[PDB]
Amino acid sequence: ILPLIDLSTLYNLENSAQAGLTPNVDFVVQYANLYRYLSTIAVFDNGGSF
Amino acid sequence: ALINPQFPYAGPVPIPGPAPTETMPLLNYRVEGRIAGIQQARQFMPFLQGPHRAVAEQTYHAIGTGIQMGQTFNQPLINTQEG
Repeated sequence: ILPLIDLSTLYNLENSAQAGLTPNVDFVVQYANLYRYLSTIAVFDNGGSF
Repeated sequence: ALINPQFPYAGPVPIPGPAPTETMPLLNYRVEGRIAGIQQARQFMPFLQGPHRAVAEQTYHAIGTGIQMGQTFNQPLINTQEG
């Protein structure tokens, strides 16, 4: 007796890196389709300064 | 139009008119026109005829496998009430 939706869904955490930031300009990181994003974390590694 | 008597409007533009020219003739055009360059059957495009997907559905493959195996613990025996 098994639940099938639970086991055919994947709950994953993944990371990525993006560059190309410029002062006072919107830096946009696009979300992909198909995924239902529950949370987002963004770390601003400002050239080694946090 | 008003005509006023006694100054009447001449009864015509009369015969004193100056025929200025005999240039009245349009010479008929006679011509043979041929547009015959070899045609090649094909044109290139980026895309013709496609009805591109605006969103796809989610799609998948399937697998299962295994066996029926188990470790079990049972409730103890109890005094039977009635019956």
